[PDB]
Amino acid sequence: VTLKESGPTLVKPTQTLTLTCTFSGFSLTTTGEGVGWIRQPPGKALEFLAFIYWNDAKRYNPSLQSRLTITKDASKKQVVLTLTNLDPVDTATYYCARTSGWDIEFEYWGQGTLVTVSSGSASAPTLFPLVSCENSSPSSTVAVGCLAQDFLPDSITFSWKYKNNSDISSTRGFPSVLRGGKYAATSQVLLPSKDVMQGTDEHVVCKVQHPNGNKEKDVPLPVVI
Amino acid sequence: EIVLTQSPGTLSLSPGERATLSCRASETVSNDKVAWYQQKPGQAPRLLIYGASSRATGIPDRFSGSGSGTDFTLSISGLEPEDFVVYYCQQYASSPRTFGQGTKVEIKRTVAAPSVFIFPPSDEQLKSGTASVVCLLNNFYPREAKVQWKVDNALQSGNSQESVTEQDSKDSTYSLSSTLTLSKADYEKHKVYACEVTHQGLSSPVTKSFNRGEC
Amino acid sequence: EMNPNVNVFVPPRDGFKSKLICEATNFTPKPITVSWLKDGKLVESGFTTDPVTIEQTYKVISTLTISEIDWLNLNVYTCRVDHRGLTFLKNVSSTCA
Amino acid sequence: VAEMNPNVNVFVPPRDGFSGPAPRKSKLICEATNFTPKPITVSWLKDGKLVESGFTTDPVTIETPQTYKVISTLTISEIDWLNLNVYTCRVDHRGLTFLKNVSSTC
Ligand SMILES: *[C@@H]1O[C@H](CO)[C@@H](O[C@@H]2O[C@H](CO)[C@@H](O)[C@H](O)[C@H]2NC(C)=O)[C@H](O)[C@H]1NC(C)=O
Repeated sequence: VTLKESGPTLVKPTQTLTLTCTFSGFSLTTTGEGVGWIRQPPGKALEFLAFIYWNDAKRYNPSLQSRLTITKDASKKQVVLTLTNLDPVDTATYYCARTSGWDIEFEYWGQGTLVTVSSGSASAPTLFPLVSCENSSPSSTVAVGCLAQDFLPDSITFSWKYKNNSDISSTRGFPSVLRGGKYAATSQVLLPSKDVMQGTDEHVVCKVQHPNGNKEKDVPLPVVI
Repeated sequence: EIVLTQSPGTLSLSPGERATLSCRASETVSNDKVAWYQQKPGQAPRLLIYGASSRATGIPDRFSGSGSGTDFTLSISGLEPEDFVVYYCQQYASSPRTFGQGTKVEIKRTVAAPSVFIFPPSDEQLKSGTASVVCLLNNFYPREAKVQWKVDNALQSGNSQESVTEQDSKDSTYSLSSTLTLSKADYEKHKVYACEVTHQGLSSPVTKSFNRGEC
Repeated sequence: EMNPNVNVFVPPRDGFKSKLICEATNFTPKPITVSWLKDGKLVESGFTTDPVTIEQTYKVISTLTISEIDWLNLNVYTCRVDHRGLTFLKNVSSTCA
Repeated sequence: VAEMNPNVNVFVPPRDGFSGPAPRKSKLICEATNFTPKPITVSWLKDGKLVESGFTTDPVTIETPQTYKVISTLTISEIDWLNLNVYTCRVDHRGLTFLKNVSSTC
């Protein structure tokens, strides 16, 4: 038993949102079996949208009543979900699950899909250099970062390389935050102080792999020594 | 409308010990139809126990449920590193059903002094009319920390979102980033920008600042 | 970025083997390389470099071992300082000889 | 564990060792090595007059009997050097005083 979701990755506010839950391996003929939708905004808990039983029996949430519609098609074996009056605060990932009886609720879960509701467009990310202004305190090591801004949807992977195309293990990845209708993220890397006062390499390159452009700006080291 | 509240929000446990999760309901649930779910960030939630007393297929026997009415407790014997995820309690006797806030369990560790670094906005970024000042906190414990922005002795408010990373897999520490956003015209009207960091393991607050034009 | 000053000390005219000290002061950044030359020939042994200390400015001192007979023969000793891609050479000799 | 008399050495600038805006200035180096115990007193004398300013003494550092070294630097003026002034380095070690006299005369 497995479930698969599908739908648009970007929808404008105050529009119509449609999602499809693809399942195969069972039929909604026996009693107790049902399909439900659960969403979870980032940093929040699960939210119950609606649940539909057999014999075309559907249940809706009073907090969201008269705003959602549940339709099923046994021919294609997939439930259709329609969402109207889209709001930026309602952005979340939607999941569907199968209930195998009256007591075993949501036994199998799919994978879900991120549906971003932003008035903006999917523009290429913008990188900005970061210069460390630390002074009078070299401390253990020095840090240099890379500010990826104006990206949508939030799907970015960070990799750090030296001037000679080496490999660096940073693993410092900060989650994105919705600020002014756009997602912003920050990434840094830790480098030893000895290497700064050594090789002639005075800068490193910041690389981001986003499906809107393959730009890669370089962040120059401030050098303190 | 059954309101479910879970407390405490965050608890620090150690591997091998016993962890007890509390689930509070706003009213009695018919037939004690309360179930527990396990969710890991990135992946999808998985069912563990249905009906608060019967486990499901592919679930270890170390998870046990107890209680009835409006009080439910989840006991887990033999805590494992992979079990440090968020857990939710949900009842299916409401129709429509409701979900709780959820509780997160973290690995208990010693207090480590954080590292504070501030990067002034680049000249290229200033050309776009937006200035971004960052305040980075790394290698601190516990997750609870206060980050306040003070510029020209004036405390700022209502302009900091605050982003915090998850627990490190190999270091068990936490990291967070604070971003300062202000207009380009307002940026030129201020000289010194500083973010104050307060930590439990620090005797006195440490403040870092920079001078405009020297960086 | 400030060019390092090169100064070479010589043994007293009225007598002292001896040592040659080349000092670079008021230079930035901290890393700096100091070597010695003898009549235009590279020196492979007999010289040591002390750890760089903080006087922000830094200070570096080096010691070269020389013999009295070589000094009296009007041998030329040159201190080579490399800093930010620039090379500075200072030549000294006995005043009374 | 042992007592050894310190060795006093004085370094003087060459004839072309003066630079900078007029009046030019230079430095004098007095170093005591292979002395024990670690405590030692270094003083600078100029024509019999004690020098109370313009000098910096480096901390004693370690160079089998234990050995130590001390480096002292005194700033001097070109005009004073041209007047055949004699500079004497005063070293005190376990109550013993050692004096070294240097001059520009050949
Ligand atoms: C690229 O240049 C860097 C210099 O910053 C090299 O790093 C040095 O080489 C060793 C061996 O790879 C590294 O482990 C050290 O970080 C550096 N050495 C010292 C003494 O600190 C790096 O190796 C170069 N890349 C490649 C592929 O050779």
